[PDB]
Amino acid sequence: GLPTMNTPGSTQFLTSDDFQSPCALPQFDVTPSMNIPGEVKNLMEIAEVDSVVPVNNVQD
Amino acid sequence: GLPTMNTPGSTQFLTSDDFQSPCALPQFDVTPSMNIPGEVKNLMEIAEVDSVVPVNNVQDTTDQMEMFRIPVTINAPLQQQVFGLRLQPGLDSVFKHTLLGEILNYYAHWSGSMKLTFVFCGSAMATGKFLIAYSPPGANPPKTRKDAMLGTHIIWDIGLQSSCVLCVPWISQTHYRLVQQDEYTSAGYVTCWYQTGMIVPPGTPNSSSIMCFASACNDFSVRMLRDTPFISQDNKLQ
Amino acid sequence: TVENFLGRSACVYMEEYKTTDNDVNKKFVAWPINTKQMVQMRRKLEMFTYLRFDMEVTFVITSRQDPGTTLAQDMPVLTHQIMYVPPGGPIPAKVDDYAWQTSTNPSIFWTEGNAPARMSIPFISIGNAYSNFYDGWSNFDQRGSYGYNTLNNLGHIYVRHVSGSSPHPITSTIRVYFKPKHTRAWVPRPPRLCQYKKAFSVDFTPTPITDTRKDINTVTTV
Amino acid sequence: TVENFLGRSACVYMEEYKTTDNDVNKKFVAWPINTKQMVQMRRKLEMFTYLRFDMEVTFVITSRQDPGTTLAQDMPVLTHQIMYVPPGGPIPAKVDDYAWQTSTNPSIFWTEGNAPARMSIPFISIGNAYSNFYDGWSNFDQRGSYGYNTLNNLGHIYVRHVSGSSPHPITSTIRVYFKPKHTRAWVPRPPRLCQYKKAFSVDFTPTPITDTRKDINTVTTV
Amino acid sequence: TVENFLGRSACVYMEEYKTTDNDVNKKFVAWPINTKQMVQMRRKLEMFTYLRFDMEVTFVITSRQDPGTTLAQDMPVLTHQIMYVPPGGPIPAKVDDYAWQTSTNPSIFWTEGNAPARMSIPFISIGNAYSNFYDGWSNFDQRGSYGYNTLNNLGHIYVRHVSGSSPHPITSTIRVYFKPKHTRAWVPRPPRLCQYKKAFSVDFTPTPITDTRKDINTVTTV
Amino acid sequence: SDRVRSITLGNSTITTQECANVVVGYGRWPTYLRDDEATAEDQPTQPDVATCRFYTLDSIKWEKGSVGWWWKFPEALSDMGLFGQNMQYHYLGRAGYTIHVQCNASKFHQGCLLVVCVPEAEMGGAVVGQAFSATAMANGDKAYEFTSATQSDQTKVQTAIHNAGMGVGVGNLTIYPHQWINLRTNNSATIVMPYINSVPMDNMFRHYNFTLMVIPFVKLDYADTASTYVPITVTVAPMCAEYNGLRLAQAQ
Repeated sequence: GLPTMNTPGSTQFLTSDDFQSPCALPQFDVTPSMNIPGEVKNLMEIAEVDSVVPVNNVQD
Repeated sequence: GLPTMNTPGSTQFLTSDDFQSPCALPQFDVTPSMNIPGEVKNLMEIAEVDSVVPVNNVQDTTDQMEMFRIPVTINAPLQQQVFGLRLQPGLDSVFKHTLLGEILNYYAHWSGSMKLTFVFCGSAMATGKFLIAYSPPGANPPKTRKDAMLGTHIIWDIGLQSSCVLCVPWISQTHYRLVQQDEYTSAGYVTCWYQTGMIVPPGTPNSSSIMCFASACNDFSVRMLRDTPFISQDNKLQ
Repeated sequence: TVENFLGRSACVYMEEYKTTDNDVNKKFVAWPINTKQMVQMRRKLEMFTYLRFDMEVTFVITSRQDPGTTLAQDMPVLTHQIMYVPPGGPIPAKVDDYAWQTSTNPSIFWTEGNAPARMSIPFISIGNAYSNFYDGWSNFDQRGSYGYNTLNNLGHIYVRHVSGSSPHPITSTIRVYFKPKHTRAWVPRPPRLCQYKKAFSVDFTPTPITDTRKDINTVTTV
Repeated sequence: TVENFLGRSACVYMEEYKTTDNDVNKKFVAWPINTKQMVQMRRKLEMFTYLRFDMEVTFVITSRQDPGTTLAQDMPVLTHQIMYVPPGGPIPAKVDDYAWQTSTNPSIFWTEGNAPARMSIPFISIGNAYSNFYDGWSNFDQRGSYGYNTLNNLGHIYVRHVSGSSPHPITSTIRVYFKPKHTRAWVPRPPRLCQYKKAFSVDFTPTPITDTRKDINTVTTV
Repeated sequence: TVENFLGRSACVYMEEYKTTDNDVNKKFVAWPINTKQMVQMRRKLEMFTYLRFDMEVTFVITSRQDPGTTLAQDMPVLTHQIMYVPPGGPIPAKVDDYAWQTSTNPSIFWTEGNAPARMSIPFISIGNAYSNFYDGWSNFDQRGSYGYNTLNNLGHIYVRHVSGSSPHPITSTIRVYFKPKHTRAWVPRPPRLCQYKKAFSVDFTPTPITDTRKDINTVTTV
Repeated sequence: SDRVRSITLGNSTITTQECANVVVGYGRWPTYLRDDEATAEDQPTQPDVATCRFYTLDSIKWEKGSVGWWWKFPEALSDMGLFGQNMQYHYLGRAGYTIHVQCNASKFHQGCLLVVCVPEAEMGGAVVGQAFSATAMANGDKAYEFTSATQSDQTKVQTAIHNAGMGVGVGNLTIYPHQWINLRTNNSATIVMPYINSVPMDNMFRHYNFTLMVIPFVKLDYADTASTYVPITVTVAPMCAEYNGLRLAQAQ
C-alpha cells in the first residue's frame, strides 16, 4: 500500500463539512427538472422585500 | 479501494505539524481586512529596536529607576572604570529582560553583531572623553584601561552629538552561540573607562548619568524555537 | 444562497434497536422516510413551497452496553445493515428474514469504528419538484387524506445488526442526516410562527404575532 | 516572521465531561470561546494590539474509565459531538436536548481511535481586526464593562457524548488547540511581565523590573 | 556509501512510564537527547569525527497491563504526548503541569493502534558539524568538564499519557529511533575496540588487539 | 537652519527657534475617511478651520523632583471650543493631531523628557482586582501624574513610573511615536498622530484612542539661578476631524 499518515480531524463528523460520499441508490433516474416560478437563490432576496413593521406594539 | 500501507507517525499529534484540516464553519464570510499601521513580520524587527539596558543593576538598589543610570563624576581618578558587563544577551541580568533579551529567550541559538548606544545626560556645559571596549573571550577579563584598550574599542567625545555607538562584532569560533550561554560559547566583556575626565565649569552639578541602549544589527538572527523561562503558573487563572 | 442555506447536514430522524431482546420489534428499525419529524430542518425546507435537489445522506450509528447486574463479556466489533425499501417492496418482519438479501434494494453494510456511512440519492420525485405543502385531497371526491402527507411515498429505511446477538444486550442508536445539494426552490412562504404539533399535518395552536412592551414609545431595557 | 511565531497549535482550553452522572452539567461542556485562559498563547497574542488571521482548530479528546469497586463492562467505541453556537443561538441545557440537531450550527461528529478532529474558521470579527486590548467601556456613559472582555462575543463551543451512556462512568477530557494562519499583526507591545491573575482583565500584582545582583560590577557566577 | 551505512533507523533510547503510580516520576519520561547510550548506533557514528545530517525520528510506543490480583477493567484507547524542550525552556515537574501546553515547543499527540509517530529535524548544531569527540575542556582554565559531553546541549524529550489515569496501572514503553539522512562525514577513525563503560565518556578497560592461535603457522581449525 | 519651524492651522500659528524634526505617526499623515473604508452611511460634517486649529491646555511646572505626567485623548480636548461641541453632538468622530510640547530653559539648565503617544494605553489599577472610575485617568485637560512609589490608593491607577501604568518597561516606550526634549538642544517636540484604531470611526467619549506621556528621564537641574520651576505647555490641533450620527448633545 501507499504509505499514509492520519492527521488530527480524522474520523470526526463536522456538521458543516463538505465531502463526497457513496450514493445508496446507484443509477437512480432523477425526475426531470421543471421551471417553477419564484426561484430563490440568496436569503437576502427575501430580506430585500418590504414587510409591515408593528411600530405601535404598545402595552395596552 | 486503492491499496495503502500506514507508516510510523500515523495518528500522532506533533505540535509543530503543518497539515490541512476540515473547516467547522463552511463558507464563513471573513470580516474584510483593514490596513492597520505597524505590521510586524519577523520578531527580529523588534530585536532591532533599542531598549534601555539596566546596567546599574547593583545590590543596594533602593529606587528601581536607578538601574538605568550609569554614574559619572568630576575629579575621578585617572583611568578609572565606569562599568563592566559580560556579553550574554540572553542570560546575563543586565540584558535578559530588555527587548533583545526577551526575544532571545524564545530561542536557543543566536548569532550576529550588537549595537550598544551610550547617551550622555549631563548638562550642555560638561565635557569628557570615555574609552568603551569589547574584549573577545580569554581566560581573564580586563582589569585596567591599559588591558581594555588592546581590544575592539571606540573613544567617545562629548559634544553636540550626545550619543555614541559601540558596535560589538560577531567574533566566534562557531556560527551560533547558545542563549543559555556556557564557557564553550563564551562571548566576552564590554567595559568603559575615563579617557580624560568629566570636566565642569562653575555652577553645574558634580555628577551626571549615562544611559545604555541595546539592539541587534542586520547580521543578527536566532534559531531553535523554545519556551521562555520567564513566565509560569501553578494553577489555571480563575 | 439557497444552496448554502439548505446545504448543511441536519438530523432528520433517530431511533434505537437492540442487539438482543424478547420483543422482535425492539431489534430493528423501520422508518417511513420524511422530513417532518425534526423541527429545525422542517422549518427551513418549509420556507419554500417547492424544492428540487439531490440528497446526501450520512448515518451516525453508536452503541452502548445496557446496564445490568452481570456485564462481563467480550463482544467482537458490530456491523450494521441499512436497507432502503422503495414503495411496494417486501418489508422485513424480523432481523433474520429473507428480505434482508437485498438482491435489488440498495443496502449499506457498515462496521463500527469507521468513518460514518454516506451516499447520494438523486431527485427521485414522480413530480417535477418536491412539494412541502399540498392543499388538497387524495380522492377526486374531495375526501380521504388532506395535506402534504398524501404526496409522501418515498419508501422506508430498515436497519438491523448483522449477526450481532450478544450475551448481554447492547443498544445501538442510528441518527440520519440529510444535506440537500444542487438545489432549486420556488415560491417562498412566511416562516412557521407557531410551534409544530404533528409530524403529518400543518396543525397548530394560535400564537401571538410577537412579544409586547409597555407602550408604543418604550425604547429602554429597564 | 509573525506567521511563524504564531503558527503552532497551542492548547487554549480543556475540560471534562462524564458519560454518566447524576448531575446534568457534569455530562457536557459549554465553553465561551476566548484566548485568555491559557497563559502561553495569551502572552504571544498579547505582544500585538491588533491581529487578523484565519484559524485552524484541532481537538484532542481522550477517555478513561472512572475508578470504582466494580469495573467489568464491555463498552463499544465512543463518538463525540462538538457544536459551535454563534451568539444568540439556542443553547443546550442537557445532553439529550433538541438544540443538538444542528440544522444550521456547524458540528463535528468524531469517533475515538481516529486522527484528531480539525477544521478551519475564517477571520470572523465584526471589526477589521481582532483587538487584544480595549481601553474603554461598553456604555457611552463611560460605565458598564471595562476592557477587552467587552469585545468578546465569538460564541460558545458545546460538546457531548453522542449516545454514550455507560453502566459505569467514563470521563472524557477535551483539549482545544488554536493555530492562527494567514496572519497580520499591528502595533506591537511590551511582553507581559507580571503573572496573569484573571481570565477577563489585565489585572496584576506589581512585579520588579528584573532580578538583582550584589553590585553594579558583579560579573562572576560564584 | 555513508548515507547508506548510517541511513537505517536505530534504537537510541527506551524507558517506561506508568499510567498511574504513587511516585510522580514514574508517570512520565524526561530524556536528555544524546546518541551515546545505545551501543550499536554509537559505534557507527563514532567511526567519524564530525558528522552533518538531517534527522528522521520514529517512536515506537507499546502498553501492557500490569499484573495484579484484580485486572478487570475496560480502558478506552490511550493517547500520548511527546514534547521537545529546547535548552532553557520550562521543564515539566509532573504529568499535569502547565508546561505541557506547548504553545511554542514542538509536540506530537499520538493514539495507540496507529502507524508509529515520525518527523524530521534539520541539522541543528550551533557549530558547522556535530562532534562525536571533543579533546578539550569547558573552562578556558583547562578545567571543568572534559570530553564530548561538554558540547551536548540538544535539549530534552518529555513524554506522558494525555489523560490516561486508569483504575489499575498500565505501563507504556517508548522506544526512540534515529535515522540520519542527507549525511556528510569527516575524518574517519578506527572503530571502537573496547566495550563501552560510560554513556558520557570514552572510558574503557584495556582489551587485547585480537584473539590468539597456537603458533604463527597454525592454519587448520581442529 | 532647520531648527526654525512654523505651523499654521486655522487661525493659529506656532513657531519654534530651536527644534529637532517633526515626528509623523508611523510615517502616516492624517487623512479623511475614504468611501471604501466607511460603514456609517450619513453625510459627515468636516468643520474644517473651526475645529482643526491649535488649542493650548493648562500649563504645568517641571520641578527638580517631578516624575512624569499623562493626558488621554480625545478627552483632554472635550471642552475646547467647537471641537468639544462637535464631540458632544455626534455619536461618531475621527481625527488625527499635531501635538506641540513646549519647554524652554537656558544654556545652564539640564534635563531630558520623553514625549510619547501611546495608542490604547490601557492601565492597571492601584490594587489588582479593584476597579477604578474614569476620573482616575482623565478629566478635561487636567494633567495626571505618575509617582516614584507604588500606588496604594485603590481609587487610583497604578502610577509607579517605571512601569508606565501598563506593566511594561518604561525604557521601551520608544517603539511608539516619540521625540525627546533634551534641554541642551531642544525647546519643544512636535508629533503628528494619524487616526489609529481597529474600526473606521469611534465614539469620542467612550474610547481614549491614545495617551500623551511626558516623562523626565534625566531630572531637571540647575545652579544659582533665580528661576525655579520650568513650565511645560501642551498645544494640540485636531486634523481632518469628521463626525457622523448627529443627535442631542451628551450632557457631559
